[PDB]
Amino acid sequence: SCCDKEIIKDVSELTGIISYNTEVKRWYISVSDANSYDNVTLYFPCNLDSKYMKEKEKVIFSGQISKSTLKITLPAGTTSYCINLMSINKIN
Amino acid sequence: GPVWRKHYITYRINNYTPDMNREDVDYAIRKAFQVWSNVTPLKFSKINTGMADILVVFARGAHGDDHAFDGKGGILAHAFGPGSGIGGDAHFDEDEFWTTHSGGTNLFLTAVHEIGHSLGLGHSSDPKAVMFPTYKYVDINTFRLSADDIRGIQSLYG
Ligand SMILES: [Ca+2]
Ligand SMILES: [Ca+2]
Ligand SMILES: [Ca+2]
Ligand SMILES: [Zn+2]
Ligand SMILES: [Zn+2]
Repeated sequence: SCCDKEIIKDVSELTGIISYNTEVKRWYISVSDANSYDNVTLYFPCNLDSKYMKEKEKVIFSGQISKSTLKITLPAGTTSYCINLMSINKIN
Repeated sequence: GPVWRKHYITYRINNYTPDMNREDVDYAIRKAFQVWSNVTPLKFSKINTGMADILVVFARGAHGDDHAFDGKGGILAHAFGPGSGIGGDAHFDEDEFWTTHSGGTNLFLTAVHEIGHSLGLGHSSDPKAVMFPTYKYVDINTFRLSADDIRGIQSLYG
């Protein structure tokens, strides 16, 4: 895995929205928890192909997640992980 | 986790949602801060000029803080824990339809939840708690902080 920290688990076929964090200058995939006020998981891929580096791009993805190492300002309810993408495809 | 080191906390409403009358937004926000001030030694004052401790913003999509809203659906708001600058600020997704009661997202209940985060609370594992992650509508007259919410906020502020 491209992630520094040990693999926690594998995530399979999650649906998220791609965006860029200007603070750490890194792309991430955002997955919100339906029906919650503010539960969001950010997945920071260390192997994202430039083809998917587009704002608000919707993807279906799978990969190995690890604890994030990034010094990032997160709102409450938002957690972040590092991800080694195994599959990623544009949707709609 | 960080807490406000002072008990006199100011908030400012940066802008208003067009979904609700300005007085209804004011009321919901004032009553949401009142929920928390009733069980802690914290005092909240609304200011209209200068830098407030807690800035209340209504915005859609990307709005300058690296945590873009997601349009209609998904999450409803987000807030930052105590600290300077963005710390304490509560942002509400303008792509949501904010309401005084139900038939949309209830601003009062969402503000109670977000202000709990502004004050340093995380989520609760008690389904009755306002800090429980799931959006649950209850009428403002019936609404009460759960014992878990009270224990959580008093653990931080007394
Ligand atoms: Ca602030
Ligand atoms: Ca939304
Ligand atoms: Ca709206
Ligand atoms: Zn929350
Ligand atoms: Zn925001």
